[PDB]
Amino acid sequence: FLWPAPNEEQVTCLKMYFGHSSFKPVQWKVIHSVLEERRDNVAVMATGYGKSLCFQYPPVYVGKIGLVISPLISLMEDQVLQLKMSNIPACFLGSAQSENVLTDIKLGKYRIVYVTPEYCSGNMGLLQQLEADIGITLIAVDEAHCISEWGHDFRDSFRKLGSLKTALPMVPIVALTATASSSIREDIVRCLNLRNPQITCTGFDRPNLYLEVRRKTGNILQDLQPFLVKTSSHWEFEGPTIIYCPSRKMTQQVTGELRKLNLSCGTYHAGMSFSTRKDIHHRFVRDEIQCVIATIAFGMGINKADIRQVIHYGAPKDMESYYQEIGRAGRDGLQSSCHVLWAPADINLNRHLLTEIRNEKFRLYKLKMMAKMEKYLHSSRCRRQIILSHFEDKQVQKASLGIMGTEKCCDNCRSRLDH
Ligand SMILES: *[C@@H](CS(C)(=O)=O)[C@@H](NC(=O)c1cnc(C(C)(F)F)nc1Oc1ccccc1)C1CC1
Ligand SMILES: Nc1ncnc2c1ncn2[C@@H]1O[C@H](COP(=O)(O)OP(=O)(O)O)[C@@H](O)[C@H]1O
Ligand code: NA
Ligand SMILES: [Zn+2]
Repeated sequence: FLWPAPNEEQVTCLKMYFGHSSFKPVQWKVIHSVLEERRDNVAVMATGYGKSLCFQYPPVYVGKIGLVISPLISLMEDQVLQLKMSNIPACFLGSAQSENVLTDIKLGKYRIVYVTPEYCSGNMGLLQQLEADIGITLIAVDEAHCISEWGHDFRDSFRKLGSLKTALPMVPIVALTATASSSIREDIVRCLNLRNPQITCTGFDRPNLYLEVRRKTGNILQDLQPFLVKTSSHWEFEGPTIIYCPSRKMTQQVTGELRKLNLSCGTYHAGMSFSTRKDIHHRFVRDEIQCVIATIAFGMGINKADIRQVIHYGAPKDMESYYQEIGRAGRDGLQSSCHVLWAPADINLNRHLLTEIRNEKFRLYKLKMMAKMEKYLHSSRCRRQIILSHFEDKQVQKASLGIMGTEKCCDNCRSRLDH
């Protein structure tokens, strides 16, 4: 149940352009705030939990323009393709765009326009014309935590986006961050000059993720044996699989062992060229590769709808990273599994890489997130209950209540059902 209720036209539009029958409560909280109150928002949201509807839906519903600012060009191009397949006109606007498309943007032919921050600052006159002639429903600043010098993903062009509010005072900004850090949120608010923004978060309503934690020996094939099946003289996983490793070195070691089994896999980390990463990601989406072994940072992400298995090979960096990374599994809604294989000696459990972080408020935050991860690894409680417990106030959705306690929820619920 949603308050205030979406009207029938809003629901029909949701069905027709996004294929969803109802809004998630937090999606509606952002959407309604933008449409009715023209309110700035800081949306603490992760891919895989329903992030994109919050900024793609409003311009589609009113038939106007939504501007999405992001530094991740390849991801923006993929979104343009997906939107066009869902019959939503969208484009990437850059220096190379044809005048026919640029005039089409001015005529309001496109609902969603993706731009880089750097383009955005050099063409503010264009944005004001768009607002005057057509109306900008919202500006979404994706990867907004890149504004912060200490957030390990600093991109200085984001700090120029303070000009948006001055040029377009009546246009709400939705700043999307995948960290709940208060110091980063406060910097986002002040740098962008947001006004009394609404703060929201995705939660953990992902009932199709089975969660398991088990101890790791550190012998790679022994640890990976339960996930591997030999079929016709060939080793394979049961389905498309991501293995997240804490270090690039571990990613290469794991990949090396799997290649000796003639397994179809690819590595994915920030040391690789962009062109090679793009190829690996495309091959995984098209099922030419079965397993990606990744060390995720800097807004690298793996976007594939039918990821059946996620394996954290070693303790995750912290509780937010873990939440981000399991969220990438099972986006088609079918059953998926997320396993953590960990050991006390794991480097993310022996982090002096925090004892070196410069910013004091941020270091306290990361220490807190690491403590949460450690408590989770050691717990006998329902893993889903633990994750949800970190969203103190937040309502638990019915589907999550229904899965908890059953054999498909987590390893600890399964153990309870056995005895
Ligand atoms: C917003 C959610 S709420 C309960 O409505 O205030 C809030 N988020 C969190 O407190 C929060 C806590 N813990 C975790 C996690 C997964 F690390 F355990 N996530 C989390 O949140 C998010 C963090 C990253 C991405 C999405 C959500 C904000 C502080 C106000
Ligand atoms: N309003 C909704 N109703 C039902 N399921 C939803 C809704 N919004 C998102 N989802 C589901 O949540 C998951 C995450 O959304 P998805 O579109 O894959 O990515 P993103 O989080 O980047 O928007 C998917 O499984 C998707 O089907
Ligand atoms: Na659906
Ligand atoms: Zn459980």
